[PDB]
Amino acid sequence: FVNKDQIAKDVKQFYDQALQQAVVDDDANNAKAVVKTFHETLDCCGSSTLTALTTSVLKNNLCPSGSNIISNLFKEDCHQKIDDLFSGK
Amino acid sequence: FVNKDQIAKDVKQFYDQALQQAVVDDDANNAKAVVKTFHETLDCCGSSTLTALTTSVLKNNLCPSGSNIISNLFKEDCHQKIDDLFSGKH
Amino acid sequence: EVQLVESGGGLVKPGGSLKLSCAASGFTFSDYYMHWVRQTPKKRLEWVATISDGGSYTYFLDSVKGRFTISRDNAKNKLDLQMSSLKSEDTGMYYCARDGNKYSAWFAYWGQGTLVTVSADIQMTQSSSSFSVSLGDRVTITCKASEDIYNRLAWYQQKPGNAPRLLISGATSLETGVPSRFSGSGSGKDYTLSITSLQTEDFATYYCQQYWSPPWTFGGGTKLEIK
Amino acid sequence: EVQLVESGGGLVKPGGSLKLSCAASGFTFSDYYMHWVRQTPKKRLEWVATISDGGSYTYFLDSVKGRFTISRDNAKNKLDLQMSSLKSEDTGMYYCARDGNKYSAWFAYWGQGTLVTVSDIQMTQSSSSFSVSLGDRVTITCKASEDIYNRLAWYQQKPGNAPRLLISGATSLETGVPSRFSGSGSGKDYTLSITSLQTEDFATYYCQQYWSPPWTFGGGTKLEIK
Repeated sequence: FVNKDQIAKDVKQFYDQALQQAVVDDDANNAKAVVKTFHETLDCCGSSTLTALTTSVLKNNLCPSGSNIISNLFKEDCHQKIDDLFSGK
Repeated sequence: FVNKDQIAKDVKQFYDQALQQAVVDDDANNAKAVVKTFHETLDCCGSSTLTALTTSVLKNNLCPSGSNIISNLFKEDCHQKIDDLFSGKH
Repeated sequence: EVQLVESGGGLVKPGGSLKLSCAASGFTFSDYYMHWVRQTPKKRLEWVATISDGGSYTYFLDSVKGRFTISRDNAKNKLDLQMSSLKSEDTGMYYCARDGNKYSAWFAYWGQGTLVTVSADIQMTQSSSSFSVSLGDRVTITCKASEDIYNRLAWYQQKPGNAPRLLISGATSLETGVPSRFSGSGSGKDYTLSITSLQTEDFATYYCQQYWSPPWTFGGGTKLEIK
Repeated sequence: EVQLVESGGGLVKPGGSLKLSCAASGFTFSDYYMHWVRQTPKKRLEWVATISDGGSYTYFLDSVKGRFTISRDNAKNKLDLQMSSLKSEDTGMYYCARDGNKYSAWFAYWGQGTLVTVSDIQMTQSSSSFSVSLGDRVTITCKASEDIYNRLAWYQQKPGNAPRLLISGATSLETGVPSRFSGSGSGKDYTLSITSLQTEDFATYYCQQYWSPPWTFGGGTKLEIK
C-alpha cells in the first residue's frame, strides 16, 4: 500500500533532485528534460525547498511561460502543484 | 537518494488505489477527484494492471476527453503517462 | 508451477451453507485478484466472485450477491468462498482461478474444482454446441458478442474430468505451451478460434469469454467430437 | 538547541593552505545545505562556499573558485572547507552556517567562527552608523542594485559574537525576535526599523540578498549609544 503524504513527499524530492542536476551544465540534459516535463505538465516553476536555484532555473530556460511573480514576490509552485495532483485539485 | 523506478512504481500504485476506490462507491468523491485530476493532468485514462475497471471508469465519467480507442481496442495509458512524467517525455 | 487446490465442496440441503477454500502456491498471491468460477451440471461456465489483491475490494454475480461472501488470507496463501442460503442454481463444480494480470477479468490458472451439489449482460453466443471432425482436419469455432468487446476476449479448452485451460487472451495472443495450430482472430463482436491439423489431444469443449464489462460472461461451448 | 563549532585556524603564509572544519549538532545535518561565510578585518560579511544536503553539489565565490574545496560527512555530522593558494583577501573570521531551509541562501544559524589570518548585486547600507539614545527609534535602510523580489535577510551582530538572524523574506521575524523589530520594503528598497531601543539593541545590522548568487551582504549599520 502507498500513502498520499509519503508519495507527494517522494515526488517533491524527485523534482528537487532533477532541478539541482538540471541547473549544472553537462550530460544532465535528461534532468533538464524531466524539469521541463514537470513545469509544462503541472504549470509550475521552481522548488519551495531549493528556492536559491530559481535564478539559475530561469537562466537555463526551464520556465519560458507562466506567471510566478505575484504581487512583489516570485513564488515557486511545483511543490504545491505536486500536492494538488495527489489531493485532486 | 529517491530513485526514478520506485517513484513511478509508487505513483502507478497510488493511481490504481484511487481508481479502484473511485469506481466502487459514489460516496468516495475524494478518489473520484484524484482520478479526474490524474486523467486531466496526464491526458490519460485507465490502469494497465486494473484493466477490468475500465467500463466502470468510463460509466463514472472519469474519462470525458482523450481518445483511448486506438484501432478496435481501448489502451489504458495512465501507467505510461506516469512513466513519461519521470522520464521527461509527453 | 502455479497450483490452485480447492476444498470444501459437498452435498447440501436447499437453504444450506458451505465453505469453499482455495490453497494457492507457486506465485505471489498478494499480487493477484482471485475469482470463483462455477460449471453448471449442463456444463455452462459462470463467474461468481472476485476478491482484490489486498482483499478490501469485492465483486459478485447478481444472483449470488448477499448470499455469498469472499475472503482471503495473504499470509496463509488461501482464498475462501462462504456460501449461504443455497439454491438449486448453485449446484456445480467450483473452480478457484487466478487472474491473468492484477485485474483483467480473464482466468490464466484454475484449480481442479470442488463439487457443490444441492439436493432437491453481454451474451456470448457459440453457434454450434458441437462439431464432428476427423483427425488431421481443420475447424473454426465462432463466438458472437451482443455488444462490442474491444478484443477483450479469452478462449478456454476443457477435456472431461479436467478443469478449463486457457488457450488465448486478447482475442489473438496464444498462451505459453499452446501449439501453433491454435489461432484466434476477430474484432468487435465476431471472434473465431481456429484449429488446423487436428490432433487427438484437441478433442475437447471450447469456450470463449468476454472481459470488457461485468458480469464476465462465457459462451455455451463448442465440443469437438471425433467421427 | 542548534550548534555549529568551527576549528581550523589561524596564521598562514601567502600561497599557504588551511583545513577548516565545522561540527554540527542539534538538527538533521542531512536535510540542509551548508555554507561558509567569512567576515573581513574591515568587518565586511562575504559568502564563500556551499555544499548540497547530499554532498554531490558544490557552489563557490568566484574569487575562491579553484583554490577552495568543500566536503561533508553526514555520518560524522561534519563539514569541511579545504583552503589552498591563500591570498591576503582571504584573511578573516570563517563562520560555518546552516541554511534557513534546504537551499534558500539565508543563514539561520552560525558558529562562533575560526580566525584565518594570512601574511554582482550591490547591497547598499546608506549610513555606516547611527548615534541614538535608549528608548529611541531607528530605521536602517538597504538598497539593492536590481529588484531582489523580497528575498532579503537582516542580521544583528554584537562584538565578539557571530551574526544572528533577525528577519528573512524582508518582513518575517525569527522566533525569539522582539515585536520592536520590523522589516518592510519591496523591489530594491528595504528597511529595518527598531522602536523603543533597548540596551541589547546596540549592535551592527546587516542586510543580505538571496535572489541571485553571489549572496551579497550590505556594509552594515552599527548602532552606537549617545
